Amino acid sequence: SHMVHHPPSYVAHLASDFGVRVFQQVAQASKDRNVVFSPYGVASVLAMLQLTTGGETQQQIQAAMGFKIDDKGMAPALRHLYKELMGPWNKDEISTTDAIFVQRDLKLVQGFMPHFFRLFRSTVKQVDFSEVERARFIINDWVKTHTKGMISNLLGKGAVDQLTRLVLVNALYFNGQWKTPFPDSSTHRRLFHKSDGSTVSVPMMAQTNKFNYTEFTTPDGHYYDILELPYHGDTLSMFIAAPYEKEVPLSALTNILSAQLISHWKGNMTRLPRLLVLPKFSLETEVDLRKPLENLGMTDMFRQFQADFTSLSDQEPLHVAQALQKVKIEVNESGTVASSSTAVIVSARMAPEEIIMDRPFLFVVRHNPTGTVLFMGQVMEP
Ligand SMILES: CC(C)(C)OC(=O)N1CC(Nc2nc3ncccc3c(=O)[nH]2)C1
Repeated sequence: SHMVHHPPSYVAHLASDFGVRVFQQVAQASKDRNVVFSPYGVASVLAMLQLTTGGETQQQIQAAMGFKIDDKGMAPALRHLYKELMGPWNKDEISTTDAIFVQRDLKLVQGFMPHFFRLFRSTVKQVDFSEVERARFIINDWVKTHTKGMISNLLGKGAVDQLTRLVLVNALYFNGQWKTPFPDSSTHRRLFHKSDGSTVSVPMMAQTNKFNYTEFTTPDGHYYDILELPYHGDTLSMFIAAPYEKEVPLSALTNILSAQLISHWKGNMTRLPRLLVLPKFSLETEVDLRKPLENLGMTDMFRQFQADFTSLSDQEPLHVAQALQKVKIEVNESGTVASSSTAVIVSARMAPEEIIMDRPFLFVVRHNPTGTVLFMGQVMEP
């Protein structure tokens, strides 16, 4: 069973593994980067890109993701995966939506509409991008809606222009209540010692409970606590990995990180009494994916005369200028609220990346019945 898999029956893991690998690229770019990410959000947009691209452009994408979205049986597996995530038995709220915004006078290949509907239950949204500010507002309002108001201005000044012809977006929203809330009385400020010899007062939470816990050591010998913090629906939890030593950089963990690794942790954990100290944080970040996707073999889609979008339209040539992801998380005593908006844009440009860096720990938000990794991030260590 570990060596042989039926791909549609394994799509959750495959999509999660691909999305994790994209996070590694983002993490490997900057040391100790405080960033929040959605593996599931990037997998959903790139899966859409498998329907829109053709030729080598599509080949390259299917290769990196390590599965084909149009394989026999994928459709019913995707319907089942959506239901499992969305259903009310989860208690904690999850919401995922996908959209393709396309220049209105653009003739699309006949076979595209049924595919997009079979796999994404979605319908291409025609917009006239030559009306730049209106179009920016149309896509922005849609993102603001499907993230429940959390991401209001994904697309700022210059993110789209008259030459924009295609935008693909996924909006992902998560709202969970801890199974056991952290008690208000044990919230306190704690000091964090920066590298420049200075200090900052950070609000800290704490709770003692029986937590699924495991120890973990890497090939080079470095130790980490892995604790699982559950949401009240019993289907979702936050896995937390924290290093034992201040001399071990988090890259020793993130460089070997995988979806199977997290599955192995969850599989090999035991319930133990532990005190948990976790920060009360809000993190908002936006990462470029162009380079990270280029590093994983997907270069054709960004290149003016090599790019092949013929499964969507052979009417006119198209290539990707921007691939990005804007993400927001808020963790308090009663729970977590997180959202992400993943976008691939033709034309215009992406403002330079703003990067914050500070010795971090790792968190993973994971839907357990399916193995779907929804959010993961590197945040400031207590
Ligand atoms: C596994 C992978 C990340 C490739 O895709 C999925 O998990 N699927 C969920 C499907 N997306 C989807 N499914 C939907 N189902 C009903 C209503 C709306 C939607 C929608 O907007 N998107 C694709």
